[PDB]
Amino acid sequence: EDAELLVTVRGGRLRGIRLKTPGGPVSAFLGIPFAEPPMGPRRFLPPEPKQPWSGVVDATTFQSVCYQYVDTLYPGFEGTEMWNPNRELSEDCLYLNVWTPYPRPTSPTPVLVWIYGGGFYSGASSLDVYDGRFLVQAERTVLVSMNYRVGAFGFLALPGSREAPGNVGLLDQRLALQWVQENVAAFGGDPTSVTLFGESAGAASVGMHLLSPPSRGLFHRAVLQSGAPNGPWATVGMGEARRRATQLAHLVGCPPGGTGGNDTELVACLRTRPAQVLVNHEWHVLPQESVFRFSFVPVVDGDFLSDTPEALINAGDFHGLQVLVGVVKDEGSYFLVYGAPGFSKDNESLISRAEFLAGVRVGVPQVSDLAAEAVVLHYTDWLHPEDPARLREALSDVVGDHNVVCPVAQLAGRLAAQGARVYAYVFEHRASTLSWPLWMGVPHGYEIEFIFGIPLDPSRNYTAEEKIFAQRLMRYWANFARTGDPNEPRDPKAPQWPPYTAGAQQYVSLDLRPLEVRRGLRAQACAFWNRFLPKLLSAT
Amino acid sequence: EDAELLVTVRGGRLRGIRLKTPGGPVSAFLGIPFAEPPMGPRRFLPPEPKQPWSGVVDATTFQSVCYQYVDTLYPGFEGTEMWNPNRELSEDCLYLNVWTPYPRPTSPTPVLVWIYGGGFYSGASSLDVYDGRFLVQAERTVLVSMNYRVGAFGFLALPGSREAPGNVGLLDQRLALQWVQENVAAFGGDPTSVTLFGESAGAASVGMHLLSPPSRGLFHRAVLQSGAPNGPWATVGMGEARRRATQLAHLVGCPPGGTGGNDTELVACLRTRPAQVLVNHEWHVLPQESVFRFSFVPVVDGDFLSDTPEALINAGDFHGLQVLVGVVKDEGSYFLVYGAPGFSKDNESLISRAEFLAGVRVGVPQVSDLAAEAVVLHYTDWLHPEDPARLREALSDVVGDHNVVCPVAQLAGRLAAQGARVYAYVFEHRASTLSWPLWMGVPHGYEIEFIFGIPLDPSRNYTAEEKIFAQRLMRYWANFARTGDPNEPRDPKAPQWPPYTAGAQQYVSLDLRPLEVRRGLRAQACAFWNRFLPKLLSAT
Repeated sequence: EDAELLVTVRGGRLRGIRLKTPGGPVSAFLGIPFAEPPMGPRRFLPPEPKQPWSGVVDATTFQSVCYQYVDTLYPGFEGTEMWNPNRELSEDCLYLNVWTPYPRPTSPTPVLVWIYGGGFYSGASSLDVYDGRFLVQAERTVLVSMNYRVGAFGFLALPGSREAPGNVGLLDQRLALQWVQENVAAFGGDPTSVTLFGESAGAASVGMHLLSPPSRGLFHRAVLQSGAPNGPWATVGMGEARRRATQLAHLVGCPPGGTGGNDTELVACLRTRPAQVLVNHEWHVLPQESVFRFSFVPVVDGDFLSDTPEALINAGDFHGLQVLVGVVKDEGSYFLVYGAPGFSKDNESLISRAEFLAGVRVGVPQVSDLAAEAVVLHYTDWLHPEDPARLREALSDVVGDHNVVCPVAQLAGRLAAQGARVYAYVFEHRASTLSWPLWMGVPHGYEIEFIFGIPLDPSRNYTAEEKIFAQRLMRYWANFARTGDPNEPRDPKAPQWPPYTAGAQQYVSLDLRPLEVRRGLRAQACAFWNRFLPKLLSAT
Repeated sequence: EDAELLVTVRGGRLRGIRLKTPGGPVSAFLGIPFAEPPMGPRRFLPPEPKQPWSGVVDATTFQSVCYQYVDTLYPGFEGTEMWNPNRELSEDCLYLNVWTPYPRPTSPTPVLVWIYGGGFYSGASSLDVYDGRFLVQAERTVLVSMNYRVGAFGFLALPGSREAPGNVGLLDQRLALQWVQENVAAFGGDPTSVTLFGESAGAASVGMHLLSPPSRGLFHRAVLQSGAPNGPWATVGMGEARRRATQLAHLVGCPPGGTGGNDTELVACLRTRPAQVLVNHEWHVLPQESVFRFSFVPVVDGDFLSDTPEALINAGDFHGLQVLVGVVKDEGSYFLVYGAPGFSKDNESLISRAEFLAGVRVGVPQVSDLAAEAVVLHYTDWLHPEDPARLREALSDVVGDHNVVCPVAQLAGRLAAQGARVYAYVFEHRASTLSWPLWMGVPHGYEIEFIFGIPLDPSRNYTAEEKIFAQRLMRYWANFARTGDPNEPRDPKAPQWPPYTAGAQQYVSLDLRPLEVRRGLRAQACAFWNRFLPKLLSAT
């Protein structure tokens, strides 16, 4: 009997499971409840801590996935199914997971805390590409990942009201961070050295935790992969969130024909509906045809976010903070097959000029016709204004710069110029096993498999060079978690990773080749989005 | 006495002069009167043809320069004084010059007609850099150049009135073209093969002759060097021309307070003032501080130009017309010394960003603050937004693209797409004897000395390679005058000069190296000026 799989936390006792890697075993505790199940009258409410339990809670498998929309555009396609839920759906989903090395560390070890992405409408900590066994084995750190409510269950907001305040999905993450402070020591983890890291909407979530005072004291470092809280998709206005919540209520029959519709009666009717019924009308709430836009996202209300993200990033002091940020080479290509005209994952997507001009209105929704003309001016090769391949890459740049690269570059510069030590990267390796078409390049989200060391899985067809590459990245991420610096402390031989400053703006390319230093995170294109376009929309 | 220096034209007999070149003599007839002297009651009026004369008019020296402002900002400086008048000033200045080879051609020979530039406020056919002896000797063509009224005497306009209709300086050029049609055969020239060519305001003039029906039948080909009729400086509206004419009248005491009033009393008062008094107030009528803006330019009256140059270029059939067009490498650097803050010809002009932002308002006058922001966005390197050297070259590009390169590229593409055969160039050689500072590169107007073969002058200190380079350019310009094609009619050894098309946008670089084909006349920058900025100004 291995006594390392039994651990006591503040709520009770747990039984973990041993997971095998080619380099040795790892102890895992999957499905630890950290909150009371937010069901019935608890729907749309902030989480409450899980009351203590008797006996031994089994923590050998992942728990249920939070209720969410399931992508069915390409049945059986690995590129989409890998993000779909792999456990049954349930509102009883507030469970976290802890990986710890074997043998358990005797000295306190820095903690990595993963927040999955998924546009705040989908995602789960149980996905195969978030398997923390290879990161924990190779770098002997403690990895924690949690589930948080997505969609309407996590971000439906009737602002100012008490029954649907909004941002409860972000509060689920905060409660999981408080849980790590109180219990990660029992697994050998250092609660004075926890490093948040997430991708897409998870990276946005990590950003909102920097900008929220009650969350800032629960972590010490931050990693933002292909996402930022200031993105045009990561937050929504007060009145718009109320319109979307009311529109979802109408689509499911709330309020009933004849009764009033104040905030109390609306949520009460919403709580009587089956969870799947709410999911089935989530996308019928967005105001127009678009890509990279999601129905229920964090709302700027004055509570969790005292002001807009952009305002708090500008007026914030970030001394004593180290941040690692980055993007993939082709941030926008993944989203074009989800609404842009002429695009298909099963052909070359050689769009026409008319389709490019229409796609700009889909990729940049809710802007004046003059604002669209400015986007077309900046993203057109006027020597080849009709070349389909160049137009395909241009619209991908339009969506990627507008939604990811430029919001991230703005955040990285403001952080470095106001106290924080920032490191920036651009992930440029396309996995040899990638199932998306070749023209998509390195799409949004396909650096995660290499961060988590998935190529080490012997049941996969990764190349030997990708195995070495995955170990390089895991050392980078673990070094930043330990020391706040991705560079090797005992090594001037390896190529060095310079910090990112507001002036020099240095970043490194992450690929099979050694580290290469570059300057400018798409500086020319991001000046249009971050500096000029707001001045244009003000004069409308 | 040489029988070749005696020539009879329709108005009377002339006596020419023999000019020496290192390769042989040339017959020149300098100072032929082609119009009645526009003095007294004829000031501001269209020219009348020169009445026939008895006896032999002496045509052995250049005649008087038309009244114009004299640049004095750098006394003794060769760079500025080479454009200043080199004959005495007089309103009696409507004279032309004819160069012809020795011996006089027995078969009709193609004719080149030069129109000097100078912002429609200065210039003269007698300048040393317009000496046609080397071009006529090397290529055995006939060269004609005329004087036309500049400043208020050529372009003061009270539109609609009979006393000052405007554009009389352009009519001066047209009358000289009618003279060439009627008399160039007496010098051995072919009136069916007349090729206009001019620089700056001369190139703009050549463009306005393409767009004026009464002038189109007087020539067959056109060359536009660093200028176009659609430039922001080449024309003014009727209301603005009336305001400038009235302010000039006020500055010289017209009308005498208090008499008024209408156009007849105003022009009559203007005719009584000495010509120098009018010249001394020419610059004090410009609406704001600026560079590359001139007080009295061609007006869009409705007579000479039935519509704006831009409208006529778009709605024009140019089939059966060959056009040579081009610019110099640094079109804007010359003008920054004349008003842009922080600039001086006697230092490095390493301006600050504050000076760059202010200089944008001088280089792009009369635009909204939002328009200036768009200019700053396009012309700032956001990796080095404050580097003085990059800012200096950026503002030069702002002035050059806005005033020359983009107006020329707009005209060239619409000409080729509407029937005209077009050839484009970019002059990239800086003369070894250039007196302007190094940071100016190849400034506005410093390809002229190579077109006219000035390096062949033994009294100058040009290099041996510049002499060969000058002969190459003279063959290019003459081949286009003879055949409409700058390429050698048979020689395949020399690299080919492809026509400029609206799609391929091919041009060649003219320098000491052989011809190099390139694509796009600053395509990205000119899409901002020609496509986006007009749409920005409609929505103020």
